[PDB]
Amino acid sequence: GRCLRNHSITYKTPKVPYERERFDAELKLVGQFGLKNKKEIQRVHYMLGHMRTIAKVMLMKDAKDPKRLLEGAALLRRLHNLGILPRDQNKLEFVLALKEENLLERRLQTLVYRKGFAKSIHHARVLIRGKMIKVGKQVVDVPSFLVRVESEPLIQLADNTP
Amino acid sequence: GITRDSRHKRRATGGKKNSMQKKKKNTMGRQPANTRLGAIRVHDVRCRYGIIKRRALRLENGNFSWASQSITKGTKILNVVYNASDNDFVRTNTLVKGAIIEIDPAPFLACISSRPGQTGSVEGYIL
Amino acid sequence: ARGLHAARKMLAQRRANKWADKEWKKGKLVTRYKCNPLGTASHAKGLVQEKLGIETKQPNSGIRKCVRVRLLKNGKKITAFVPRDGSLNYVNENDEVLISGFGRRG
Amino acid sequence: ARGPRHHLKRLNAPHHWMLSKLGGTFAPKPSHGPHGMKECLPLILILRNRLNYALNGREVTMIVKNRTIKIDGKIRTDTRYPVGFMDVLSIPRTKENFRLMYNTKRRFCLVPLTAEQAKFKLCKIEKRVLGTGAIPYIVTHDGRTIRYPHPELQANDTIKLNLETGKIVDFVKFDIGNTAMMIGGNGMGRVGVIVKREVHPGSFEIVHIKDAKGNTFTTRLNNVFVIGKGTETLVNLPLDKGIKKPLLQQVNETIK
Amino acid sequence: TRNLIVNPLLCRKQVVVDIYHQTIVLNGFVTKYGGGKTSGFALIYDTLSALKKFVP
RNA sequence: UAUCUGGUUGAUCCUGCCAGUAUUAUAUGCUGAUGUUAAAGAUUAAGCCAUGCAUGUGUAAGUAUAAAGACCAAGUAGGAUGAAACUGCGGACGGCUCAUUAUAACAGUAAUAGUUUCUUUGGUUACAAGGAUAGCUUUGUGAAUGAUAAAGAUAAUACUUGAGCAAUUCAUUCAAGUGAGUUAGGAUGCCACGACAAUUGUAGAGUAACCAAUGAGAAUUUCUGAUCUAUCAAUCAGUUGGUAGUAUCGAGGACUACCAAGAUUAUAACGGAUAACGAGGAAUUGGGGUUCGACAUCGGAGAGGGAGCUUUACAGAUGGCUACCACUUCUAAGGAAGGCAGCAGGCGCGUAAAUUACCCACUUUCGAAUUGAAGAGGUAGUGACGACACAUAUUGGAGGGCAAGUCUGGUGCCAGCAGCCGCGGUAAUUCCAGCUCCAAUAGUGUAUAUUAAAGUUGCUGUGAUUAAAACGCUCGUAGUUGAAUUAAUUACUUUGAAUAAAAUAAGGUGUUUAAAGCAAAAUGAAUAUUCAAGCAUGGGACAAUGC
Repeated sequence: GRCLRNHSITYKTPKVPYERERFDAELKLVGQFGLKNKKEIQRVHYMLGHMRTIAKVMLMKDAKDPKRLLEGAALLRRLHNLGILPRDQNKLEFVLALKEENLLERRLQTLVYRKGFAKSIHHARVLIRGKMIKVGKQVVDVPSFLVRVESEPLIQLADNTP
Repeated sequence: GITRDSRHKRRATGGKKNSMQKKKKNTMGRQPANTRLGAIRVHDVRCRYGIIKRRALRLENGNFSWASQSITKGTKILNVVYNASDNDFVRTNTLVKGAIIEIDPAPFLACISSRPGQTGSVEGYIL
Repeated sequence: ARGLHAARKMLAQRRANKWADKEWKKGKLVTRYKCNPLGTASHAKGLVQEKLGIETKQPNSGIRKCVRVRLLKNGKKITAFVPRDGSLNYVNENDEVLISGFGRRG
Repeated sequence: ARGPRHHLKRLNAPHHWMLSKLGGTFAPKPSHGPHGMKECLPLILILRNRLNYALNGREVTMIVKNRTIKIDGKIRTDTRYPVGFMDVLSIPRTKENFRLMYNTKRRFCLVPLTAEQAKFKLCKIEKRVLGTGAIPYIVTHDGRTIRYPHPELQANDTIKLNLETGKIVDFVKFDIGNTAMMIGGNGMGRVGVIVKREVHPGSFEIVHIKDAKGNTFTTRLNNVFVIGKGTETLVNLPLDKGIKKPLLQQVNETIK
Repeated sequence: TRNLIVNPLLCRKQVVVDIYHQTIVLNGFVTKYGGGKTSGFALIYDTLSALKKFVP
């Protein structure tokens, strides 16, 4: 090793570089959210696969397993307040059933769309990047902000940002 | 310098070892001082950790002891007679432990039971 | 050799049978630093002495421009291709030339 | 390594020193004294992390050398004095006193010691040997060598020590009816009652300790620091009362 | 504002300042992203006797 | 994501390889709006080096008339302070590199009842003798080094004398913790060393030995564990064991003298290779695994090459010395010292890698000690090695693999393209070009290499009639495997004990998100370990050891 500070990757390119079925199925999602490139498709995919691993690994063990009680509940607990999983779904099996549209729907470009500020999802990029949007008490210029459940009634416009 | 490590020896299989490092001070060695018969002359050596060793070069008087009478008085060493290790030590009259020597019991065959090269003096008992 | 205590032969058999691998043996024998002009080096630097025209193989029909290059490390003579069209005019003699393989590995 | 080392690397320090990984290149190596390398907390750590009086080590030197801190009955003026077990601490300038006790969360905790109760500090005997001239004596867990103790006092007992007088008050034997604070590995930081001891001649003696609530754990004999007799505690226990919570109410409560 | 604690041994007080736009020594003066709100860490040493000796 | 596709034929089904593909690290072509983070002369030369720095240190308590003290303040034992110099401590820490090294070192583990300091901590044991020495004054030499002699003086917490038991050797004996001791310990008799500075501030302690902690420390040592090779089958003579001595801090063939022939080996001894420092770990994996680890941290070794020593608590020291081998410097030609595998920088080597900057303010070390020093450390500059967030632009290609043109000019098996099949001999979907769009995007191709693909190295897991491949056949040692049956170890199996951190998985925490960090608005994850060994324990079905 060289450096004491840690680093990590967020997106991995697909194994097959060319598929006619994997471009429309991406533009149908890229055009739905008005993203910039194809990284966020993989970045959301990488995040979903990350949490899918723990649930799949934990599901193999019995209910009385101590790690299932501790790590399994802590996985749902984080998944609950993040807004990915509705509160009424409280089983480890529902984590695998989650798709990539759930995490994409919690992006700030999608939350401000449903609040009534940007008519088009492409127009919301300027508002978030221009610092017109404040989440409670802090200005935000990162469109990929995944809000929590408590902050859903808390996104609103700022007050004459510089 | 003299060293006391096993790095220069051979394994139990006859395999000659290979050198990885040079000689180290932690395994020092020093030449023997064959304590002969002559005027009292003792050199004090500066050992490791600052301790001092009395290296006897030539002694004549030893504090022999008698176990059957419980008396410990000095007596003059006459000559080295018998040694259990080397008969050539007799000719040089080297004073080492276990060397059967003869004395005249003026204040009273003796075997040296000390380390003149370390303690710096000759002591024994009565055979 | 399937027995529980029969791990001595299965390791011995795998050791001996691995040497038949044409590629694994190539990267372990002491010939890359001896027979391969490049060795582990990615590229090589040398000088241009003689220019060749290598006629294409039987299915094709043409003359491929080529040069003869002597390295600065080994001193052996090797043949290099011209990556583009009309590049023999640009190439010269006694100038720094970089040589790095082809599509196929060595 | 031509001789003893003088620098301690940041990452080689004991993990229970709370030291960060990006704080600096080196960690303050405790000087030699009564407590071991991994059995002690440096005085600089106490006054910079546990107490937050000094922002950095520049101001740590301007405090200890001012004869402001008294360790046990005497007073020490070493910036890296090895402060180990519950030996008392006194800072009369700020009218606050502490104690270096363990805890269940694998650390050193500073329980509050009142002025009256800082005058004593229990010590665990490590060995009893009879020196030359028929003058027997004992050595405690801080290396303290004292004069003639009770002839009944054995090697693995605990004594009630005084600071101003430096005398013995009470001694508790090591039996099947005492309470101990653990100072070792898995169980260190726990309080319980010795219920059973099993002795293996070859390697180790193993004891069984049962908590107040009924939890039972096991540890080595070197780790048994007797704190009292008959479910009685002679010192003020830490905030969590030395009891072991089996993680059931650790993650859950920290959310709220 | 924020937190006000007094050092009983170093004869000073530690405070956390927050800008909403000789005896005071100001360090840590940095602002947020894009400017505007600014913070810092003001230290006050009151009497000059302690300040002249409790300083690098 | 437990994944394949093009290529032998007129066509089909196979074995089988080549090519394609994705990822990691090395160099380079094109391009490069930013902010966070960040490797960087390791591979080839542990090759050679100009220059500048990297270990120095002073309080009221070691010694100070400096003719220094009108620079704070006067001064009758020397006022506060005080450069120097004597003395004390340190440069055996730290930083750098990976040449040697194949049961060697190293990792876990047990021992030191076979050794042990330094520093630190607890406890114990004459109203004051003496010389000389620097700093101080005076004479010089030579080009000189941190060069140098004589003379006149002058002090000690420098060197000795001197007064009020502890520990060491031998011979005998009495004998209680510990699993374990003629053991701690006591007593008897000589032998040796034999003290608690002939010590210090007017105002803020030190010394000499000894017992014990330090310290799981250092060092020796026990058990297990390491890549390929039989075109390496036999290897060793201080070698294996014993006795006595020697040396060491200490056991010990570590060394010497005498006696015996013993020690290892197909379970691979001995020897050979390395582009071999070992580990925590990294890259990639459905599982199993393969490769890498000079380099953050720990352990080992070295300072161009060996060798021998001084100081001391620790050095076989090299930013110490001495001799030789090979280099290099000034020169007054007589002579002198030097070792950048420390920090910047230079030559050479190369595919291969940055400023001859500032500061001890962060972390820590050393010191006579709050203050001095630190090319450690921090800051600053280059930096498309990489990782994170985010503006409005290039590369490769457009036959199949593989997304993208049944467009237009020439060339005429020529130039050329082409990773594989292939396209080009006059109507080219591939050449050189004009227009258009396909993939990615501050990234994008190439060359080399590890990994997956590869069930093309097989334990999981292959094939052997005909594709490669059952010895001509039988006997046979080592090795492997071995029918049913019973109402002291080992292996197996289950729990624990203890086990460096960092790293992997993570528990929480709006660095605004994210990479990150362990921080903040008291918490440190129980953090899960740890392959292979070692200890304890519940069980005895399947197993081996002879009765």
